[PDB]
Amino acid sequence: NGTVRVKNLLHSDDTKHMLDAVASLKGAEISTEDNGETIVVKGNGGNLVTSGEELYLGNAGTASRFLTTVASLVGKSQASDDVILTGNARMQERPIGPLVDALGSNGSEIEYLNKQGSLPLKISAGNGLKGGRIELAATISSQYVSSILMCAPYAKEPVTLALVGGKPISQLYIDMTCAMMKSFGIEVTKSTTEEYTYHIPKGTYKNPSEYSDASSATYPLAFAAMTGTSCTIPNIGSSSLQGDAKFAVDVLKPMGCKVEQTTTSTTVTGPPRGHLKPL
Repeated sequence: NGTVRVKNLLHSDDTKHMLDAVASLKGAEISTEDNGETIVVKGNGGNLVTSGEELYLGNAGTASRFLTTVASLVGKSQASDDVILTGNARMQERPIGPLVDALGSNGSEIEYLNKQGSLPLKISAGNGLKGGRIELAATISSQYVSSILMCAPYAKEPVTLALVGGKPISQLYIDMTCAMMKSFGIEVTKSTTEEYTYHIPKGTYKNPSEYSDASSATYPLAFAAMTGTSCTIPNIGSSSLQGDAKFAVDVLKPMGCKVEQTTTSTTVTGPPRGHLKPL
């Protein structure tokens, strides 16, 4: 719910497909401000309906996985009783069966248009998701877990998402999804007895009025150590879900650099040259 001005978006071909797909559903209104730098997203609290136009996703793998679950939330319209998700030849060969399986088990009606098991699919609209317990094999892509997590607050009953049959190998991306959900007002909790079962409350995100890559952000901060200047990265701090956000306090701080780290800002300051401390 509400209008959010999104800043510092990565503009690639894959995120553009996500933009135009999102804007394609009736209910989400996307525009650009500040000469294209800011993306303005006015959500309407999950009240999406079919536009009758298929969602072409190119070969945007992650987008196809996230939007397949979004599509399972969509309501019917005079345009169509279905949402169609398509892509290019390589998309129509990528497997998505683990996600389709889980959604089907939760009441979704999904048909593979041509290649069964490995292709962007079609979803019956007006069903929503039943909620309750949803199992996924722990061995699958974390993107399948993230995809279900983000739409789970919109199920008809609170969701328990249980990862079974082992341990996931990319837990950090599941944690990132969970942390971003919290910033948008929904807190995922974990089972006390199962490390990879997630309890997602039923509710609606509240969009902040405003909302980088920390690994590549290390190079301007590391530049500031070798002449002694000040460089600041304005969207990563201690609260950042990424793993390389600790780089200012863990390695640059014991090197003899004095750090203005807030929860969003990250500013380093170097000593004069020839005085850096060996760790």
